[PDB]
Amino acid sequence: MNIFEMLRIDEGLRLKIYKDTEGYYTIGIGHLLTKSPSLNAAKSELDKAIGRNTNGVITKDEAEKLFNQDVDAAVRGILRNAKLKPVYDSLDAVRRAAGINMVFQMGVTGVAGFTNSLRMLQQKRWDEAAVNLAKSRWYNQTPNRAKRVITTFRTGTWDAYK
Ligand SMILES: [Cl-]
Ligand SMILES: [Cl-]
Repeated sequence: MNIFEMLRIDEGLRLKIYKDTEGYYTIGIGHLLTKSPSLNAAKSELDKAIGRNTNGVITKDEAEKLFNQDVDAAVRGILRNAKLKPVYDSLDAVRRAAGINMVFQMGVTGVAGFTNSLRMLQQKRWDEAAVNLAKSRWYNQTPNRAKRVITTFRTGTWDAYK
């Protein structure tokens, strides 16, 4: 198990544009295209990301390429953030993956204002972090996935993923 399989499990794989849990146009492995409600705007974003006139459908390879880029970007957002980085560097590999997942899902901004959680993780107070992270919209909106992520942080193992 690793970050890629992990997210492949949480996000699934779809080759035609679809709406994510928030109702935003997405494609591939959780690749967000746009927050706007216009299908054509999404199609425009897609073509631009792929480099060709796609008509809203892409290939597996193409999905995989976006994915790669996206993981990469998430790590990099982490490393460039002053609040996150320190936390990240303090963690073990398995938990790092948990942190990436979250950033992938909600953005830097997103995970960066979980200050208290951050503090607790930095301290390696896992059970406590786990309760704090659950007091969130995130958890209430996507409970099965948040649970997986939180037990990851809590246990440092991949048991939630099998
Ligand atoms: Cl892109
Ligand atoms: Cl969920």
